[PDB]
Amino acid sequence: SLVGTSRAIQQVRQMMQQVADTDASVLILGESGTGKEVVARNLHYHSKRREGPFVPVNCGAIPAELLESELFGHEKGAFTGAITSRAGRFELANGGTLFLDEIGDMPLPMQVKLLRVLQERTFERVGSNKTQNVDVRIIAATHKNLEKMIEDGTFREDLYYRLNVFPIEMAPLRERVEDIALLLNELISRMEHEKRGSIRFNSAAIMSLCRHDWPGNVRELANLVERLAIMHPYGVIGVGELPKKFRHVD
Amino acid sequence: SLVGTSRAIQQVRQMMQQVADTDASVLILGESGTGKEVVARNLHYHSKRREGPFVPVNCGAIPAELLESELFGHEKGAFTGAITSRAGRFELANGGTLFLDEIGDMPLPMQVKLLRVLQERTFERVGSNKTQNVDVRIIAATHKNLEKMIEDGTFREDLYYRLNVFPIEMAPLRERVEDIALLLNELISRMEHEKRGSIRFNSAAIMSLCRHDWPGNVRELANLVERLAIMHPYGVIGVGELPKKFRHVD
Amino acid sequence: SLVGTSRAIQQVRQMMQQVADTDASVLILGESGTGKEVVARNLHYHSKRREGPFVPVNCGAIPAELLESELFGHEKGAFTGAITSRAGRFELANGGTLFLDEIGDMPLPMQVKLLRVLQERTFERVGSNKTQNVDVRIIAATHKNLEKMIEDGTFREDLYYRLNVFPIEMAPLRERVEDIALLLNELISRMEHEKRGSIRFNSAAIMSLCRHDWPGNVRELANLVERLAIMHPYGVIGVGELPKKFRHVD
Amino acid sequence: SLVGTSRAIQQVRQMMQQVADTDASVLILGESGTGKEVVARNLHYHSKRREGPFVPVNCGAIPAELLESELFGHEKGAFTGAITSRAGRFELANGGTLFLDEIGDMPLPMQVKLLRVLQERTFERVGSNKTQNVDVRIIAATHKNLEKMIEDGTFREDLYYRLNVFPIEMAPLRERVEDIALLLNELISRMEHEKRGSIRFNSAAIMSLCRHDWPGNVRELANLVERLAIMHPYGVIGVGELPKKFRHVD
Amino acid sequence: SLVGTSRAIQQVRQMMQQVADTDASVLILGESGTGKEVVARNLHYHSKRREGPFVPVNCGAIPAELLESELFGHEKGAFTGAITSRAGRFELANGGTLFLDEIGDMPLPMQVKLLRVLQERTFERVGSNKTQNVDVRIIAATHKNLEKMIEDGTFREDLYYRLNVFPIEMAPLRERVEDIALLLNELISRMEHEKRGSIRFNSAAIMSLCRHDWPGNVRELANLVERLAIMHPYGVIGVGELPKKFRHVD
Amino acid sequence: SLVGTSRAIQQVRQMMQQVADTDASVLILGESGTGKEVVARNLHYHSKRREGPFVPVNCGAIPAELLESELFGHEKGAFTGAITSRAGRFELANGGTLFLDEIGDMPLPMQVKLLRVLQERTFERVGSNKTQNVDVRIIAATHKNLEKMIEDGTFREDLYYRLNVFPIEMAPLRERVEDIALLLNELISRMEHEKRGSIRFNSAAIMSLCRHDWPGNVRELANLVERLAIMHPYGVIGVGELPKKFRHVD
Repeated sequence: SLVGTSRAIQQVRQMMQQVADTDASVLILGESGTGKEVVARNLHYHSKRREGPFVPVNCGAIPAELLESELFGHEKGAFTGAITSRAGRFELANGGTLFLDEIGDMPLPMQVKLLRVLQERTFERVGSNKTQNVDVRIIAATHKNLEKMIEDGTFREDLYYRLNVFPIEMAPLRERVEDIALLLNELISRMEHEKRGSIRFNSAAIMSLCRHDWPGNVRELANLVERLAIMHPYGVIGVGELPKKFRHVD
Repeated sequence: SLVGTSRAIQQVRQMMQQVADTDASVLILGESGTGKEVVARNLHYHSKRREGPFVPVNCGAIPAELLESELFGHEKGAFTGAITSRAGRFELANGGTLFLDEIGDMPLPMQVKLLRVLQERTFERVGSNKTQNVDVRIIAATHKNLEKMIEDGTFREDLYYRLNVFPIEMAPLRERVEDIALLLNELISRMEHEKRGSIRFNSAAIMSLCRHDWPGNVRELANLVERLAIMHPYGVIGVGELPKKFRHVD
Repeated sequence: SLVGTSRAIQQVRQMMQQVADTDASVLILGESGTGKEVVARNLHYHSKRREGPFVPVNCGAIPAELLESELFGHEKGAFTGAITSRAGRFELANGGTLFLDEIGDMPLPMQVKLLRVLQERTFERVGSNKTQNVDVRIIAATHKNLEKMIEDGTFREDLYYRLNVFPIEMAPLRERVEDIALLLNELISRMEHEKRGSIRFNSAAIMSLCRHDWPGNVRELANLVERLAIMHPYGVIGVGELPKKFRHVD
Repeated sequence: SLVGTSRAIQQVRQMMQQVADTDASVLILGESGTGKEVVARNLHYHSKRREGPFVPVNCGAIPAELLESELFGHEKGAFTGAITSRAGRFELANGGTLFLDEIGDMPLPMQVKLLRVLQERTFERVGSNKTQNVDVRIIAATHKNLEKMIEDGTFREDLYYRLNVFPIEMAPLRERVEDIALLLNELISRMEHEKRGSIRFNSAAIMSLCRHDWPGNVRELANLVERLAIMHPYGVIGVGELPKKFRHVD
Repeated sequence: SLVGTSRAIQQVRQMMQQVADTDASVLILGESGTGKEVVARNLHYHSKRREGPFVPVNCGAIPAELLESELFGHEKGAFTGAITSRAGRFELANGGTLFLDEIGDMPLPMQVKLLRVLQERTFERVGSNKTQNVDVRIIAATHKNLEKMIEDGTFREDLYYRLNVFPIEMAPLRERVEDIALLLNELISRMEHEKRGSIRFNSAAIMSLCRHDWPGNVRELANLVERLAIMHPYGVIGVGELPKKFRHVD
Repeated sequence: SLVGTSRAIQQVRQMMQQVADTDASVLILGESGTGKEVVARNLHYHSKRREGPFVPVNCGAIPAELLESELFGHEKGAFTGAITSRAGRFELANGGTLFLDEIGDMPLPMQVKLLRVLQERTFERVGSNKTQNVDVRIIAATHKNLEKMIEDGTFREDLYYRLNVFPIEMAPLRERVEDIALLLNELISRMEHEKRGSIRFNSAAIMSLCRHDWPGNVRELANLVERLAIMHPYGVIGVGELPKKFRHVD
């Protein structure tokens, strides 16, 4: 499901194939919108976990004071609000894949607790004495510079080497503009299959888009396709049908 | 119902027409009082959802600890206070429009949960295992700088590109003062139709109002009309009948 | 479990033997990845505490505002969130070993409270009047320069001399490259025993690795073994099978 | 409990005797490890406060933002975190001795508040209107140059003359090396009484130690005894059994 | 309560009498220990404010970032930490005397805010719109050269002339050594009345003290009396009973 | 309210009349104490802004790091400490007068930002995208040599010509001693009206004062009147009742 001819994307496909059917921890690195969660889900369905659960954890969205409960579960009465006993993300991911979205935003207290769980392959729910087994395949993703964070003392070096066994780097769209035509075909095909609209781009428009910086990378490209299908339904998109900020000629 | 001759408002009318009868997510951007909820309701009644429910969500008014329940519903016993099982805003908006008022005030934990619902088109009530379908057309509104918030890590970039498919910007009143006479006619007509009073403005007063900054935009203008209909019932409003802070001459 | 022929590692083994079965406080000094926690656990299982608990404290991971509770325990209602009364790390380590990971990151307020506990061999839970006994063997570890911190006023000199009774220095991998072949054999044996893969290195690759700086020391070496077992499963690793940054020839 | 024949230590003993059973404020001056807290505790148990509490305050360890609460106590709700009403160090020291460890590290705002309490013999808890009585005997200690700090504006001159009624200076170990044999006997006796080990030093080793600079003074000397009892259990310590940095011959 | 026969102290007494029962701003100038706060309190109890509050402000002790709150009060939520609404020193001094200790250490931002309050006789709490009345009599004190500070731009000239309506200069002890015998009698009487000890000085000791420079002025003299009452309880103090640095003969 | 017969003060009165009811920027130049803020306030109450706010800015008192916030306002979270969104001096001065006290002490970074606001008549709060309108009449004051500062690169020449549209120079008191009797009458009348005292000067004292240099100009003269009303209440002030430094005869 990863479209393109660039050396970068070919490399990524080759690396995914190498690691997918192992249980090795994968760290996917790349700017927002470069397809890291797509890569994680693809890996999962081509792994030994492919018949098991795929469980995301958005490390920087969950309140720091609640993340321990979210990851590890809690027993009734463990804290204010805990009036039921509930399984956490690790328990839910057992026999499957645990996907750690933006691992660089995980608080230090949880970084160390995660590492112990990776080492011991056991955990306790918050408020519980019961040591439970876990068997999860780890996939993590980040757009941050974890090496700098280690230097800054905001990320744990021992966790880093445990997670970063098989790194996969996703190049930004601006470094692989040769794939834009193929990406657009796929985006347009999806839209048409789902009966949400139809457009196509002429070569001048494609040339213009290949000169855009794409701060939001492929997600930004997808957003443009959606928008154009409203502005010019069933239209052929030339340079003049592009929003001004996407027009790059000379 | 959007009055005026300005290029800005003509553009807005043209854009509403382009997107209304699609199910594309609309993001309405503008200062408080610029008519964003008016635009949302107008879109709804000219959409494929026009015979369905229009359900507002005030993202920054709802307590963060209760917003999950409010959006997604809850089962009996899900949390302290949950002694009944209730449908949330998403369930209530099914087959209609979900209007997200000030989306920039939605907490990060809910930003990500919202995004998953947009992606999977399914949700669970709080405390429930039952995966339910949802079919809602999304309209969101903000007076905040979401791009800056992305930079600050207070708003999710993946949610942003999912919501911001068709942006509609509402210019502040101070940037479209040519519409003030027409706006005033409409405001006065509404007041008179509802038997709440009657006034009219002379040209000197209108000139004075066109030099006002209107921090509260059209809502502030409406407030002035109401106030004047009390201070000068059935009166003709000149410069001298305006409150001091609205008097701008020379 | 400490592999190698270097004078350094022989010295370390000799020193561990001298101190393990005493209850003397041990300070282990060394860069990240030099095996300090391995040394601590080894000491524990060869100590008078070997049938007791081994309790880690990650001094720089725990929020400073929560560390007092974490170390000393708390009574119900001691602070916001304390709705149960819980034993801390000191209480949990009674009759065993308390391992202070990165003691240089412990906040000054807790440095002094720790010292009093070392002196008086008693503590109170947060919010409690009850003076409790503690009997723990202390092992601490740091990658920081505690002597400089004393000069800077960021570490307590009285605590330093109390902890630093028996220092054990771990040399960085780059200062003991003669041990790399033996380390690799052990790493590979562990991987194979655990059915996680299999590789072996030829002499040219080993020579190349002996010229690497190893910023992450032995943990970085372990990470490379894991990675290579994916890239070249059941392969013989030569210079060309090493990632570029590990290739050092001429 | 202050061992030695030096003129310095005899003087100190004579001065302690002069002031102990008065309630006069004592300032103990000396490098770290010179026994200032030992002197303070000795004074206390030979004072009119000897049946009362001895309450330490580590002025430079406590967060500046919390020191007011720590010294003076607080009422419920006084600040963020104050969900109980608690007595401070002054209240706890009533009828006894308040020991101010490193008074030179007390923040200026608290220096002045302390002085008012010394003058008025009354205080209020943080957030309270209730004026409470206090009767404490003050003993303070510093390794800093308070006279220079007065010049620098970092210590209050009015507080200085209030605290410095009876100064006691502790000479560094390097200025009283004639006491080292006696100090070592006492240190070794304590270790043996507590069943923690046994050593003794020959005259050559003692001569070598008398040429050491002792940056950590008596605490550093105590640390060496502990360390040697591990390295050479029940051994006789000669020059060769000393760590290299303590070997001083010629 | 101002003892002595010197022309200087007679002048000071005469000037205090002139200004005390007026509400004129008084600036007391003098080295540390010359009795400036004694003079301020004396003025207050012989003023029109004598039944009102005497409220000190230590301008150079209070953190600059907190001084606005300290002087003017704050409303709940005004800043980080403000979870209660509290009256400041000005509000507390209403109907009484506000004593500004070391006014030369007041930050420039607060110098100007103070001046406006002196001019307008009104203030607002931090974070508040409510303009409150204040009626305080101002007494200020400094050991600094305010005229030089004006030249340096570190003190406001407009504030200076507002505060410096009635200056009172306190001579250093070394310029009024004829008062030392009388000062000592008063100091000794206070000590004896408070049952804290008893001494008296012979004429040779008094002659010696009259040749001392007294860097700490009268406070330093008081400190010596306290110290001597410990060293020579109920003793007659001659030249030989004085500490060496106070012995001045020939 | 500007008293005197001198050609200088007559000129100043004539110039104030010329410019007051215009919105032209006024720069008032003069030594400290020459009545520049008096002139600014007088101008304001005789201007088109006379029913609007008069808002002072003390350019050299406000911390340079806070001046941007002070002038322009800030949004919540703009910087450390910004937990509320607040309007700045420009916003507060809208429809009125902004008085820039000692404009020569404004930092260069703010000089340029001020100039842009003068040019564009718009500003943004710190941390905000919202462009706001401002309509303020500018009055500035300085005792510095702005022409020299331009040469030194410490003041902006483009800002200088924008501010210096209508300069008004205030002569020092020593250059208009013919006005001293009239100034004294006014000062004494104010004091008596406010029931703060009463004095009058004989001709010999007035002659003496006319030979004084008055480094603090009229403010220093006012200070003397206040002081004399304490020293000689309801007295007639002759040469002998003047403080020595004001006595100038022969």
